Amino acid sequence: KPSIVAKLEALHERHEEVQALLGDAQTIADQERFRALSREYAQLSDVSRCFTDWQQVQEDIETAQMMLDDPEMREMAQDELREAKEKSEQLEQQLQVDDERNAFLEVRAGTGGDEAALFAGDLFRMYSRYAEARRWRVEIMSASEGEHGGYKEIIAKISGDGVYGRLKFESGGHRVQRVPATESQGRIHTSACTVAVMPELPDAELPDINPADLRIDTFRSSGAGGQHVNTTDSAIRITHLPTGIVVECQDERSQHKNKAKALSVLGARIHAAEMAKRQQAEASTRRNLLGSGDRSDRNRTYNFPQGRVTDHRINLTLYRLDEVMEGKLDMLIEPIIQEHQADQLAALS
RNA sequence: GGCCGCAAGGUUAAAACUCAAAUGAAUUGACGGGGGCCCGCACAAGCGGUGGAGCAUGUGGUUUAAUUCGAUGCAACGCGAAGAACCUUACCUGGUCUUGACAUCCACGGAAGUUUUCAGAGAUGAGAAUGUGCCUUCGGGAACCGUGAGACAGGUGCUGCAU
RNA sequence: AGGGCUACACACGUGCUACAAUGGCGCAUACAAAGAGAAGCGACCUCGCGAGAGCAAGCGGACCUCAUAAAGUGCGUCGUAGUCCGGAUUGGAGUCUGCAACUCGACUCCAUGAAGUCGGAAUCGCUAGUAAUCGUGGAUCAGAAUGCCACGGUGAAUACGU
RNA sequence: GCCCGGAUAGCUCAGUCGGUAGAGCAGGGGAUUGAAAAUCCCCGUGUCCUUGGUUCGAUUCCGAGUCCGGGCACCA
RNA sequence: AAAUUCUAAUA
RNA sequence: AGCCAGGAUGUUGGCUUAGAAGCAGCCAUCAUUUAAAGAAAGCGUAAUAGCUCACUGGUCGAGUCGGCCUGCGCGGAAGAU
RNA sequence: GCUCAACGGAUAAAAGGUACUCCGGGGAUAACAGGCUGAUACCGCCCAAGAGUUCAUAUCGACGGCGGUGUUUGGCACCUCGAUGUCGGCUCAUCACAUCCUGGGGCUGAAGUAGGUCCCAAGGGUAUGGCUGUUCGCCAUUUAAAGUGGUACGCGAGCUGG
Ligand SMILES: [Mg+2]
Ligand SMILES: [Mg+2]
Ligand SMILES: [Mg+2]
Ligand SMILES: [Mg+2]
Ligand SMILES: [Mg+2]
Ligand SMILES: [Mg+2]
Ligand SMILES: [Mg+2]
Ligand SMILES: [Mg+2]
Ligand SMILES: [Mg+2]
Ligand SMILES: [Mg+2]
Ligand SMILES: [Mg+2]
Ligand SMILES: [Mg+2]
Ligand SMILES: [Mg+2]
Ligand SMILES: [Mg+2]
Ligand SMILES: [Mg+2]
Ligand SMILES: [Mg+2]
Ligand SMILES: [Mg+2]
Ligand SMILES: [Mg+2]
Ligand SMILES: [Mg+2]
Ligand SMILES: [Mg+2]
Ligand SMILES: [Mg+2]
Ligand SMILES: [Mg+2]
Ligand SMILES: [Mg+2]
Ligand SMILES: [Mg+2]
Ligand SMILES: [Mg+2]
Ligand SMILES: [Mg+2]
Ligand SMILES: [Mg+2]
Ligand SMILES: [Mg+2]
Ligand SMILES: [Mg+2]
Ligand SMILES: [Mg+2]
Ligand SMILES: [Mg+2]
Ligand SMILES: [Mg+2]
Ligand SMILES: [Mg+2]
Ligand SMILES: [Mg+2]
Ligand SMILES: [Mg+2]
Ligand SMILES: [Mg+2]
Ligand SMILES: [Mg+2]
Ligand SMILES: [Mg+2]
Ligand SMILES: [Mg+2]
Ligand SMILES: [Mg+2]
Ligand SMILES: [Mg+2]
Ligand SMILES: [Mg+2]
Ligand SMILES: [Mg+2]
Ligand SMILES: [Mg+2]
Ligand SMILES: [Mg+2]
Ligand SMILES: [Mg+2]
Ligand SMILES: [Mg+2]
Ligand SMILES: [Mg+2]
Ligand SMILES: [Mg+2]
Ligand SMILES: [Mg+2]
Ligand SMILES: [Mg+2]
Ligand SMILES: [Mg+2]
Ligand SMILES: [Mg+2]
Ligand SMILES: [Mg+2]
Ligand SMILES: [Mg+2]
Ligand SMILES: [Mg+2]
Ligand SMILES: [Mg+2]
Ligand SMILES: [Mg+2]
Ligand SMILES: [Mg+2]
Repeated sequence: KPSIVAKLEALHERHEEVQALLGDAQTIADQERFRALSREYAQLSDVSRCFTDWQQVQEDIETAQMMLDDPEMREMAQDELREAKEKSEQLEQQLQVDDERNAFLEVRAGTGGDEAALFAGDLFRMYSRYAEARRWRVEIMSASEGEHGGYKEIIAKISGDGVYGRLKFESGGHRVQRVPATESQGRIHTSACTVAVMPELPDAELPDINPADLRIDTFRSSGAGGQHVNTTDSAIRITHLPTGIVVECQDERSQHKNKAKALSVLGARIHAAEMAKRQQAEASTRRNLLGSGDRSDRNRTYNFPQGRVTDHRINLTLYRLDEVMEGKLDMLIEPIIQEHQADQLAALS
């Protein structure tokens, strides 16, 4: 019980705050809200109270800054550190009131041709170095070589802890402006690469052939069989009530063989049905976050002539391009989160 | 669509849409697996090497806190470097300073120097003796030291595709 | 202040030393040019197996010092062996410069004695005192060249031709 | 359901007659090229489908299984 | 006797 | 078994969380006063609250409450002239 | 001197079609229907992990267990081979109840209107068309509802003949 006392101290306000709100009889007219308060617990009250506490403390911290001729170093440092600490604490306690599994990383060439492939190789090397200096694992699922340099198209899987929550922001277009290595003259060229980041989902399968949701019809066959065929129920038809799929078999002389093989055909025919839907959902997701590598839609730019890297989503410009290219891209992704979760403080209604 | 033909097809003959040009002759080069005439250790004739081995040295890649920066077809790679244990040093870890290590300006107190001790990895900090004189209308100015404030100094930071 | 630029599964360029008898070793003994030197070059003598130590003349130099050239010639031995070829790596004991040789200097002595038996596809330099081979000096610099820049000794083969 | 055949390198395929596994393409390095192919030189392959047994010893011989290809499933 | 190719920003 | 009375004390518990306060699920179950009362067996609540039950007193006042071995019966037990 | 291995060995020497078929026999032996059985099928019940905010039993019921019926597919080969005409439709029916509608009740997570599930009840009632030879099924539009089964899977000395 290292920090259970903080939980009890939080308990000791809603322990009687909740009473006048459970029976206030303003949030009960609609059916959903009563059980929302019952199950979703006590988010609104304690979160608003903790927001007010944060606002008061931040108001306290701002003051006491216009003073000179005194050793204002360590007390100012500790005051701003407490400001940032409470800021992060309230940030998390209000964002929470997840998705931190493994990831798939795909990069492929956009405008440029061979130069795009070379930049794809460079970009993949950057991501691999970043993963390597995190005790993560990279495994090459698929590769398509680019005759001159790197990869037309590379798919890898990155394994670790909390991988997705860091790399989900790299999906989009990346623009590179530089003098290509495949170019006789000395011309600057602008080209692009396209990146997609996917979460790793569970892939369970269920044989939904539970007899409680089947209907079997037994009847006569048709064709030439003599007198035994007329007076016998050798033809089977199975229909699946949920999915509405019907399979009929009368190929053999025996009802049992017909029922068995028609049941197998029904199983295969139903399994393909959800395989196709899963494939199409995944393809639509990829097409939506992937983009058309076209140097006009892009998330960031790398300018090698001026040694500059810029992120257009947050309008940030650093002049540390070679550190970026050496797998130290955390400085490009830490501020992004701060902007992203800067929306989460507003998203409360 | 019409006419002609056994057929293959012939003859008559548009529109939407799209581009800002398409084209002719001649001029100067460059190029040709076009033609002539020449040259160069360029081939041919020779002699000795390199590619294999061990070591010296530079580069790429990989590693690292850093492995400083630049040259990188011929025309970069015993190159800048005619010489990295400290220094050089521009890189890394850690410890320190803020008109300041290097200059001019203003004011204040001080010959400059020379010996020490203590603490510290050192930078640095604290104390004590030591001498306080030199051209100077005895107005002192002046060599050089500490402190105080800002005009500033400082940059081996970026662009050789601004020079 | 300390560390790093000297890292090391790997690949490339430029060099040095060899794989031996036109040689290795031992003894004896002839023939150069060019250059540097005052916080410098340092003789003679004594000590040390040696790297060096001590004392100490001469020299701002056609005068003193570095500083005995080597390949070469005479005699002996080895007799085709991974060897009396080769000298990498490692262990022990030291010298010098420098405040300071652990990372990371050079040299000396004792011990050790690796790959290597003339090098695939490919590729380079040289037309005469030149290629090939043997020594000597200088700048940088307290110390630290197999690199760079210079100097001499011995001394070829070949060019029908385009 | 019955009968026959097959499972060998990253991919398509040879081969054992009980002690020992190959070929083409692909792969790694180096050459040539201003550079990429074509070309040239050097180099590495696998628990011979799974499982039980006989045997000194099983890819091989003998039972069962899984998957794959083929032929049959007729008289009413 | 052989013998392929050189994207996209200086004009 | 009836018929009357009591049927208590700090545990809004810390234990899981706003809630588990006797009563959804997670450890524990001491102690006090008493003739007696369980850190709660049940109902009932969102926590509540309350209503019971165990235990102990009072009238009545004669038997009473469960298992084991066996004999015979009951349900489970719906079809086509 | 025989894998005369069909191993008491038919000849030294030998494969198929018949829906164009024919004869002698068999219910000693199959296909339709009856019979016995009940693996399969359909219908009930037992225990209660769980799901249902709480809560096993309003409504469902995991892993397992116990029965009924004689509608399906079968197993057997007891009747019929000196003949028991076989699918669907038409006409005409009759019975069981495991009840589709109407009637009467209990419990509901039953406010009312509408539902869920179970108990009693067999009096009467319980569609027309498109497609297909269809039984089965899908579709259109109705109805209080368009029940489930037995009767040689009723019914050709009553019709038809897809
Ligand atoms: Mg037939
Ligand atoms: Mg025409
Ligand atoms: Mg014709
Ligand atoms: Mg023209
Ligand atoms: Mg023209
Ligand atoms: Mg020409
Ligand atoms: Mg020409
Ligand atoms: Mg030649
Ligand atoms: Mg070599
Ligand atoms: Mg470098
Ligand atoms: Mg440059
Ligand atoms: Mg050179
Ligand atoms: Mg240094
Ligand atoms: Mg230029
Ligand atoms: Mg440039
Ligand atoms: Mg210039
Ligand atoms: Mg230093
Ligand atoms: Mg270096
Ligand atoms: Mg001189
Ligand atoms: Mg030899
Ligand atoms: Mg030897
Ligand atoms: Mg020797
Ligand atoms: Mg020795
Ligand atoms: Mg010449
Ligand atoms: Mg010479
Ligand atoms: Mg290769
Ligand atoms: Mg050709
Ligand atoms: Mg092409
Ligand atoms: Mg072009
Ligand atoms: Mg009974
Ligand atoms: Mg009984
Ligand atoms: Mg009857
Ligand atoms: Mg016989
Ligand atoms: Mg016999
Ligand atoms: Mg016999
Ligand atoms: Mg029968
Ligand atoms: Mg539950
Ligand atoms: Mg029957
Ligand atoms: Mg019979
Ligand atoms: Mg029989
Ligand atoms: Mg019989
Ligand atoms: Mg019998
Ligand atoms: Mg009969
Ligand atoms: Mg008869
Ligand atoms: Mg008969
Ligand atoms: Mg008769
Ligand atoms: Mg009857
Ligand atoms: Mg009934
Ligand atoms: Mg009824
Ligand atoms: Mg009812
Ligand atoms: Mg009836
Ligand atoms: Mg009736
Ligand atoms: Mg009746
Ligand atoms: Mg009646
Ligand atoms: Mg009546
Ligand atoms: Mg019927
Ligand atoms: Mg009938
Ligand atoms: Mg009759
Ligand atoms: Mg007919």
